[PDB]
Amino acid sequence: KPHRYRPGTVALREIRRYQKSTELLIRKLPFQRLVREIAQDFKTDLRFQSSAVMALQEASEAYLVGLFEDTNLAAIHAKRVTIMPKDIQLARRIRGE
Amino acid sequence: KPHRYRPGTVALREIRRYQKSTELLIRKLPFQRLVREIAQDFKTDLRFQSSAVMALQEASEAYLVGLFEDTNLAAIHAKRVTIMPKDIQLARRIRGE
Amino acid sequence: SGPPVSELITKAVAASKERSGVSLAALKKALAAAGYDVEKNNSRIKLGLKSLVSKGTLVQTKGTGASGSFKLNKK
Amino acid sequence: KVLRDNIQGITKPAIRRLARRGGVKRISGLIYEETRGVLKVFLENVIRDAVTYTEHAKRKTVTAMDVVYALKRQGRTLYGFGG
Amino acid sequence: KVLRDNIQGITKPAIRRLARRGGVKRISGLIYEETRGVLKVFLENVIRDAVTYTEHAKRKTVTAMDVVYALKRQGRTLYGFGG
Amino acid sequence: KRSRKESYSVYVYKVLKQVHPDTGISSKAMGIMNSFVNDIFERIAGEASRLAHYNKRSTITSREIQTAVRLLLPGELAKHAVSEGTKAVTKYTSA
Amino acid sequence: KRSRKESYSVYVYKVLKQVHPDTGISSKAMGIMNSFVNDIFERIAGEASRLAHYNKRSTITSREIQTAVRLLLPGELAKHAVSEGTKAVTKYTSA
Amino acid sequence: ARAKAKTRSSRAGLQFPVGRVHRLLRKGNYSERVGAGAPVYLAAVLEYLTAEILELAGNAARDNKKTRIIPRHLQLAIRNDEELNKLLGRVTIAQGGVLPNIQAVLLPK
Amino acid sequence: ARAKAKTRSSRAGLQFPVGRVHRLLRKGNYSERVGAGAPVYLAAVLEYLTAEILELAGNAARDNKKTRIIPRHLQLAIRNDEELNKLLGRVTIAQGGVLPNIQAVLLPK
DNA sequence: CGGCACTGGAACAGGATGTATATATGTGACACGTGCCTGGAGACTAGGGAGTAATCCCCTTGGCGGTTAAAACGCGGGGGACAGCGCGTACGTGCGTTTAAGCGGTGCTAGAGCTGTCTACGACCAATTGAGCGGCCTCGGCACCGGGATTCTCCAGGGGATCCGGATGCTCGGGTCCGGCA
DNA sequence: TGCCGGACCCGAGCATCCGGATCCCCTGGAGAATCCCGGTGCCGAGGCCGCTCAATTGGTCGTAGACAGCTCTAGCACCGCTTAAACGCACGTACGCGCTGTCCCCCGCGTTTTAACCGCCAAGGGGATTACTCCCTAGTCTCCAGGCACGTGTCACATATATACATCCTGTTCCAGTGCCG
Repeated sequence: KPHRYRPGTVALREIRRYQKSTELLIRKLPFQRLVREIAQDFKTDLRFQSSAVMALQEASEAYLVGLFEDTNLAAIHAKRVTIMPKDIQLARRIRGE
Repeated sequence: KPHRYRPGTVALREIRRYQKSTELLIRKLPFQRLVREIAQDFKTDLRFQSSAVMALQEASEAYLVGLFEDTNLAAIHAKRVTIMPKDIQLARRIRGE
Repeated sequence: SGPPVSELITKAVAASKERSGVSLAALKKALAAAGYDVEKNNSRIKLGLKSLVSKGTLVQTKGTGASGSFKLNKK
Repeated sequence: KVLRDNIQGITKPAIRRLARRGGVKRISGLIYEETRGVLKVFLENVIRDAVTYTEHAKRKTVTAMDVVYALKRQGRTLYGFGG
Repeated sequence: KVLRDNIQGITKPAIRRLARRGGVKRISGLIYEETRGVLKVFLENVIRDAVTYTEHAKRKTVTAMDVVYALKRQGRTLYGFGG
Repeated sequence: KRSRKESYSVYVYKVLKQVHPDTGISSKAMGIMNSFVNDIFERIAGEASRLAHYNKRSTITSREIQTAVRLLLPGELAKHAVSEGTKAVTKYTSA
Repeated sequence: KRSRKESYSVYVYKVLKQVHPDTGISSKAMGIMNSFVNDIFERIAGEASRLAHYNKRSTITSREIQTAVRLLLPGELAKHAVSEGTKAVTKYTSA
Repeated sequence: ARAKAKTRSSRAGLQFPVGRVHRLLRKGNYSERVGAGAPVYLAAVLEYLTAEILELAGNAARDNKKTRIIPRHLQLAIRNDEELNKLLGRVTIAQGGVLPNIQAVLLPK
Repeated sequence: ARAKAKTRSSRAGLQFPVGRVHRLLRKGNYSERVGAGAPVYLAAVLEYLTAEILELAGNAARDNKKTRIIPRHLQLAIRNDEELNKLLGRVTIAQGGVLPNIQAVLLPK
């Protein structure tokens, strides 16, 4: 047969890979487009320093992966390996958001 | 047959009663005993405003109450009603503590 | 009217004859497909299957009590 | 002169009273001493800086205003004791 | 110029990459849209305040130092962007 | 006698009789209010201080304070506060 | 004509060569270090300003920073920083 | 020969002492110069928030038939108002208690 | 005529510019006067913390076998020091990444 | 009951693939030399913020008795936590496929950023006063107390329902009714 | 006028229908806890008065910042490629999910204890206050030297690519339990 790795092996390998790596994961251009879109909601005629945009990307990704680890340990407490957004809402509300 | 309530219902009435009431629930004299016990570990022969100790109390059981709603949310979210220390440990981690 | 629950559970267990015994969920689905008030007689059919286990007409395959699987007797 | 055990003066009826005010219904038996230790940790966290306050304020009496500072640098802002 | 649907500018496999970096093993399909809403709330907050900065700075270009202000006023402090 | 201790209890009690002519106050609630107003005063003045740092400006204007109001206040609180302070600034300008 | 901007990256580099002469550094890492310096500076400065404001103090001495750091620093770091700053201020005082 | 001294609070027609708060700003080690209208504006918005919180607290006290405000109704006002609660999430109240919050999953059959 | 210009950092044996520190204090408006030993003590404890964190960064970099330290070395240095994690828990780091941390429940068997 | 065929169940070999390494090659951003100047530093003066002496009083801590409601232990039992079984779906993984971000180049400009001006507005000081603060008083709302109204909550028990077993009666076959037959 | 077989009416079989045993279900009995209504006595809150000290007016004056103008820079916009990832779907499986069996732990109700609280009282420890006087540091003058800008070059490091091992999963062999016959 052609080989197929059993589920979880590949996922844990990418966990090791991206805990090893440091770089941004979302493509920068659609994120930038989203930044422009959100800033347009407040005021038109706005330009953007790129350093601001990468700062937003890094801060947002760090915020997300932090709450990912939080919901991860929450689902570990909840005896599951599959995350559901009820865990996310609980983490936000207990965290205070 | 003597009167006896089923379990939890009196606890529910206690929950309601205590959620209306605002008073301190610990006997305060052991609380100053603890305050002076811990205080002499940093510097001995410190005197205390009673109002200082009351502020310490209000902050203390306020933090404990908020921790307790978080603990209850943890106990429910793992499909239960009874608290265990793993709720407390998870709450301490997700609170950044 | 219909027969007592022993009749229904006996055809529930004898409908398929899987290699392992019929599970409680599968026999519940079989009685639902054939047509019976599983909603209200659930305690009734649980005590009935407990009775047929105690009579030795039916033998529990894997679990104990209502859990596990159930199959017909040896002969 | 010294103090040795007042943490067991934290009565488990008081703990369960806070649990009911905290909304906890059913409580394990092992909860009490661990919450005692946790709140005790919180107590040293406050009173260490409170001791530092009274030392820098050059006093031997602890006042509620230093308590206000000690709660507030962790952002536990309590009203009615400042003044 | 005019942009409409950058809600899906975050792709699902990007979220899966973040979740593997976030240590998540099994991901529901319901996760991505809820996380999209959460990140929208967070960016609306910080970018609204960044706009407040830049209009207070009377500029038509934002700076990353405004972003430094936007991260610091809840203590999400980031280093290396002109700070 | 003792030294004078300044309080907002007179001013807040005036505001109280403006909005609720009927009700009384407790001293504990008033200490809560004073701790409140001093806290939020040093809050808003602190962010104004950082704005003075970031703008490299020696003199504090109302403009910086309205900006700091959009920093602190949640939403319609901020817009209404901006409106009320705007009218108060106008009639103060006309004395 | 460019406006000279003050940064501590040369001081960070010399500190690094003090602790590790063999070790280099990236420019963004030096930006992180300067951000750290400014961050701890503003923390300790605001805290010292508040402690001056509490005890009606208008002159800041190293005693107040020693108090404020032993507040902000837990564990052995506070004791060691107090000791090292004590030697530095002491032999400065002799100087 | 000096004219009659009005107060800056009277010039704004307001309750809070402009001179007191402006003095607080000047001796707060915040700036050497402070514009004239900024303490007036700050007193105005402090008046706004004070009247808002006091009005809601008085309404809450009227709900429980007491004409003297207590910290319990202060807690009820601050926590039932999401802008006020979000504004003061990190804020502790003495003898205010908590909002009565019962989980429906805790309720019996 | 006049004495040799001699730096206060050298007098305190230090590296960080104590004159710049004291000037930024004066422009920081923290007090209307500042004692002489205060910016010295500030500078000194800053080299103390800087030496500690750069020691940790050097440990990480020699563990990561790279000569020039990078923000990943900074992250790996700081986040295994839990004492700094009480000190700097609310701090995010550009391109630092995260600690590799896989739980045993994720591990099979 | 035993014994062997049948079946499950564990250990191991082995391959494929990612994981980790060794070295060859630009590389550009680290890294380090210099021009200058403007902030750092040396000295003088002011003059005052602050360190300490004295006080006193007052607020903090301890002690004594009593009491009582809180607290602590026994029982105990049921209900929730956990164990276990079984299943069905929803990603995991593993291919093809579309696109789209990205990189690199070009051309533009708004607008940030630096500098002269001036000018108006805030800081600082003499006069002063009136509003704000401290103490007291009086009171009226409010907390504790007492009694009944009310409403929830838990079990007792009769009714619905159902099922194994006797009753029963109609059905299913044989001594007695019934008529031809000797 | 008795005799013998045919048919039927009487006994048997067995199904069948409830008789009573038993399990669940809905509503009332009971109990009690809790809200609502005054009564009482009380104690802090609001009002007032007297007294102070800082807001205020008035003036000056200097400098902070707003504007005018010039410059020049990264952002912005377009575009041409251009592979990395996005998408998408399809089988597969394993993990949530949900039901149930069991068990003992902790809510509830009691008895027993006990120390918290009141409250009453003294002692005295130190905080808080005014004042005095001076050490030091802000402000000013004049002068200099390392930091920033900038230039310049060059090795730590990514990438590439070819080897070498780890490991993950899965087929395969040895071996014990069960099932059905000897």
